[PDB]
Amino acid sequence: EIALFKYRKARLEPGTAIGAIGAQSIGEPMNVT
Amino acid sequence: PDREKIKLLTQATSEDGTSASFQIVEEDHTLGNALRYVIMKNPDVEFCGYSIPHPSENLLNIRIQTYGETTAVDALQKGLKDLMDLCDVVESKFTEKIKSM
Amino acid sequence: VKTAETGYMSRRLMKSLEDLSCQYDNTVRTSANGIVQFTYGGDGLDPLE
Amino acid sequence: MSNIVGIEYNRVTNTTSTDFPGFSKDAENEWNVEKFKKDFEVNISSLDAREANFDLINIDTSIANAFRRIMISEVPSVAAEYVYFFNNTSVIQDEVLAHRIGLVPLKVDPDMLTWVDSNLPDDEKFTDENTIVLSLNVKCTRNPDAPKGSTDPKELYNNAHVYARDLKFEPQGRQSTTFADCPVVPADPDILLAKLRPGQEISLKAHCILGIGGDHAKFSPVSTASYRLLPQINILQPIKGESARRFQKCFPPGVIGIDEGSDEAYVKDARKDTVSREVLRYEEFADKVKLGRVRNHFIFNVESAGAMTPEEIFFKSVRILKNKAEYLKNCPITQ
Amino acid sequence: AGQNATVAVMSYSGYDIEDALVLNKSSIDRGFGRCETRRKTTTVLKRYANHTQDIIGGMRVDENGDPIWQHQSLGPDGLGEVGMKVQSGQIYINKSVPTNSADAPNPNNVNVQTQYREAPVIYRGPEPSHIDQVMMSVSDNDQALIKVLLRQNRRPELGDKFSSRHGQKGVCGIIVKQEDMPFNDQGIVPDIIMNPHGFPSRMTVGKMIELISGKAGVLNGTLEYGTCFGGSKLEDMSKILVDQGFNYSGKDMLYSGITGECLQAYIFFGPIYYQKLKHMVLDKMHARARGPRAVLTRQPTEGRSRDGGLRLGEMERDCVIAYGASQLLLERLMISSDAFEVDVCDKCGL
Amino acid sequence: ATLKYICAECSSKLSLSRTDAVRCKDCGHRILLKARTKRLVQFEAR
Amino acid sequence: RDYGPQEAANAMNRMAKLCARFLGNRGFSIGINDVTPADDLKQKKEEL
Amino acid sequence: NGGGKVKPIRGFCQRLKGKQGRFRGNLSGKRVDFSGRTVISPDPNLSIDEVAVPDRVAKVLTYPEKVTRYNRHKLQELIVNGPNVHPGANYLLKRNE
Amino acid sequence: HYAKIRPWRTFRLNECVCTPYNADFDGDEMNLHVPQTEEARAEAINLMGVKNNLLTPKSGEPIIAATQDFITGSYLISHKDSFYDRATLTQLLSMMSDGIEHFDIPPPAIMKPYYLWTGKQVFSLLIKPNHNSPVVINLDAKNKVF
Amino acid sequence: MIVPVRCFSCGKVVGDKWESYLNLLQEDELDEGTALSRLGLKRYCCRRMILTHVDLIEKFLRYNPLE
Ligand SMILES: [Zn+2]
Ligand SMILES: [Zn+2]
Ligand SMILES: [Zn+2]
Repeated sequence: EIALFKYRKARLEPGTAIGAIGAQSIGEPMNVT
Repeated sequence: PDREKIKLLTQATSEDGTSASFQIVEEDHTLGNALRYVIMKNPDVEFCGYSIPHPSENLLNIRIQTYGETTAVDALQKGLKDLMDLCDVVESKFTEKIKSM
Repeated sequence: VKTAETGYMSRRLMKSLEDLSCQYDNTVRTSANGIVQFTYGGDGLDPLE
Repeated sequence: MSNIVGIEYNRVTNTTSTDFPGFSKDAENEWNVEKFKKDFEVNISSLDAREANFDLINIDTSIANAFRRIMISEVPSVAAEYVYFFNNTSVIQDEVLAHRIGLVPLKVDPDMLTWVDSNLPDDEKFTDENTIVLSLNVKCTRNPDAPKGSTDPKELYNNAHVYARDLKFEPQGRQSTTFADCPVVPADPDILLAKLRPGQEISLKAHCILGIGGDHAKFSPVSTASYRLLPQINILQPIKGESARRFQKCFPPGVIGIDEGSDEAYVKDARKDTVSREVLRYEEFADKVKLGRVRNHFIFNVESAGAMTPEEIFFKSVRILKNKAEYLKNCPITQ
Repeated sequence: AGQNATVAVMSYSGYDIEDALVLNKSSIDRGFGRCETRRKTTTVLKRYANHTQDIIGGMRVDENGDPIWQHQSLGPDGLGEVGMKVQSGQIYINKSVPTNSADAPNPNNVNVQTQYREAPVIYRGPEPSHIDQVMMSVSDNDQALIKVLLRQNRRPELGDKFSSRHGQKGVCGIIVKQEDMPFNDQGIVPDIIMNPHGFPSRMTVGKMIELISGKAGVLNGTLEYGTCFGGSKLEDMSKILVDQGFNYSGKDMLYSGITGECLQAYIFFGPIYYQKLKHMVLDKMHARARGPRAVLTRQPTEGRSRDGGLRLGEMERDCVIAYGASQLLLERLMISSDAFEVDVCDKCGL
Repeated sequence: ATLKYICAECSSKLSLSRTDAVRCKDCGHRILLKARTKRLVQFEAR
Repeated sequence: RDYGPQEAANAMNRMAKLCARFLGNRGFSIGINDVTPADDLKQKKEEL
Repeated sequence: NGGGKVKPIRGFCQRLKGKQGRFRGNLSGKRVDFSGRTVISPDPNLSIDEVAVPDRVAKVLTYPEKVTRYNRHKLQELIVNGPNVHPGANYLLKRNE
Repeated sequence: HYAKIRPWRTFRLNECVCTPYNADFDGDEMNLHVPQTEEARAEAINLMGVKNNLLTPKSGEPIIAATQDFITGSYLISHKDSFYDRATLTQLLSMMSDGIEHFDIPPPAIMKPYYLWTGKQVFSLLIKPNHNSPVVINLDAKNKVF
Repeated sequence: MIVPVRCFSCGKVVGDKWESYLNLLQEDELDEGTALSRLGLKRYCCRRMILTHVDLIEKFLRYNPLE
């Protein structure tokens, strides 16, 4: 009940904007670069 | 007979003595710390706490959640007048000595 | 100066991606409704929760 | 633990009261009195007119701590607050000058007045036996006597230093006739309010009014009040001889004392030490020594502004708390 | 520049937290850290080609014996005077200029060269100031020039930058009353009361020595030298302190500001020199409801001073998109931003 | 005095007419300041 | 991740509103000897 | 003319182009009304999910309200205080707009 | 935020939410907004609001938590070497939630050598203060300095 | 500008002492703390302000509007 519950309530539900959260998400804050 | 001094908080308390939360307006840790020590040495008394919500305003919560047997307010009354007896005993001894120097 | 470039990088990095959302097909699409990815991360599951 | 706080180099131990029958399988010391009444005692160190010191015993932290609190804050006192000026030319900004006045003590017996209403306006506010007001005006006068240069700017300029003694008073109807034996006096009559030089003058009258110390220190009758919590040094083994004579130089002068080399180091008295604890810094005195201070015992002293006698301060302070609890019980609680 | 202020390093009054200092009433009441704040506003008085000066006229006094409150900010001179509380909305100079002053004069005049549009400047601000000094004087071109200075003292209210002069840059936290925060033996109560956590990560022990040196110097009755690779060293202070009875570690017990019991760990406290800064909050706090709009873009004006409005930058804006709030944009970037209705034509949209 | 105001340097009581000039008399020095009002004024120290 | 936010963050607020007094009441502070190395280690490092 | 080479003859493609130039910061970046600015200070006994907003800005910081039904017995009073004291309002807008 | 009005003048938040803003206090000047239209309100509070966003997405982690004092403070009450008696624990549990709550006291951590409770308990009640407290938790992990 | 009549901690009256102090330093030059110690200053926070507070009013009265 817990496992499959959380797993089901863990999903992208439509309308949440991923691209934005990714935008916000990446930037902050022998020789190779 | 000023209706604003303390108020029974129905929010916190349940029934029948036990838990009672009394917010004292216009008072401070003087009476709170002074009083808790008294209260707790009443046998039925179990949890007598107090705190200010925040110094940012003057309100003082005092707290007694106790057993059955006697009732919440009955404690605060009893040990409170006991804290009166403190005051008398204090001036009793003190002013005795000082007039006797 | 690194914080300077980094801020800029957040601006632009947004821009190209600035609009991307998830539709009721579990299919992330853009706006004009070309499809970028079918099942998000092959998962469809919010990294948050 | 036995009313003695654990004292260690890196920490302190054994704090909260712990006398109540909550925490003990043997439940004892449940309130009452008599055990306390007959048990509780007190001592007096000495008194001044303007300062007091004494000893307290056999009570908890709280009620004493309250006494300190209600003392430094709640005990009412009378001081200048509202300020009137008839011009001024002097160098101090009239703001600061004002803030200087009321912040000075004034020796006058409170309870010779009442409290003032916040509500009623204007003349209703400051009234007779509920109120005091004082005034001072001085124009500096260049002294035609100038024996030398760079002398005191009095030998230069008469009354160029305003003192508290300079502060005079206007009595009023029924206000005059009542204080004839007790005229207003300003604490230390010598205090520098301002400096100035001729061609300069200050004229003012500001109301001295009852107030409560917690709101402003200028309402504190008490310069400071504290209970120095009495230390008890406990000693172990004869540990006598040379390094025992050193052992007192470890501490402040009075401390213990050296009776004889064979008679080692005996405590003269406690309370003469700051508990500065450096028997714990050298550490070779360690196992043969321990430290402690006693919960049940209170060194206590009060620096009062000199307004009233400090014995009156502490004595009143309790009665204010009596008034508080008595006042409270009589009021029923709303539901 | 500063106060020499006693402090006790401690996390007391959890209002403290990060870098945020916290203070003592009945000290601020006693005159701790107080600041006279002076400003000046000049008003140039120049003659205009119509040959009519800009005039100081004032003192209305309707109502039988008093000038109206708004206009009651003076005396018969018609200009500000010394020693007056002035509440915003009042006149600290009354400047009457001719509304015809800029007109083209002709080789004629008869009676009235008045026609004054008077623009007295009004003290604006949250809190009363004082005019204690003013100057009527002339510039080089022989014209009337008036300069006034306004001042207000600021009790150090909550939210003031206080430098610890050692690098600790912090806001004054929630002002304690008196009893709260400790007292100890002689009853000496610290003034500033400061978080320890600054010292570990900011990793500055210099101050931590400075406090020692401070409690020292007073006790020997000296100022205390310190300088780069120099000044009084530390070890000497130990004996310097212990003889007079304070722990050489520079620490002492204190007692609960509230509870009144012993504090469960020795506290390092004593004298430190602090100082008060610009960026007083009362200057800085800035808010509007509906403020002016700028003619060109028809929307809130720029920054503080003139009047308000605040900046949603793009980088600031898009943060809302990650929450995907439709309406919050509209109310925010539209309904409360520039409220407008365009009228257009389906055919040939314009 | 209860007359208007004072020099900058010469520092002496002086009045003035309306629309005359700012130069003092005792001194040729131009700038001058305004005396504090004889009117009452009030604070509250706290 | 269990009981949802309203009671979750409530656990926080009771956390802080505890600490902000308790930390203060007990007291915590630094002291020189904690920073000061005491004899000993200075000899070790001094060789190191 | 002048002709000491006054630099910014430019008025236009600029005013539309960068930074304070409209189409970014003055349009997508609009500087928006109904706001406020101050320094900070900690308040632990304040719950999380709040901010202590000082009364003095609340006096000038206003919120639009369409009275209804339940509202009067609050709102009918909230006027009687007026803009001066905090638990009050200032602007009113009738149904007749 | 739900806004509560208090005296003086400044913005005051709960320090545990500093880490999102990384606000050092000091000179930091926040930007305070109120919305106007209704739907934007319920939008911001009941979506963009704190409690909902209590986790930060990128890490899938609860960005907001105690720092500094509240951590080290906990570390003292949590500490094994600590104890508390009937009084000390009482006034604490009070000061933990200023009032407002019924409670229950688990059996004392010790016995016939007096009675006490340890921090681990008195903190345990911080999670589950009452009977009716729906916060039954098991937990385990390494902290640092292990 | 002139010694605050009370300190920032004790708030024991300082005012009398400054003059008596300063004189006691000039007349009969003597050790600072000891002076205060036999002037009756004990508490160091009380003490700092006599050991400190450079007087600015005397250096001001050089400048005055009136002369
Ligand atoms: Zn058309
Ligand atoms: Zn002249
Ligand atoms: Zn002092």
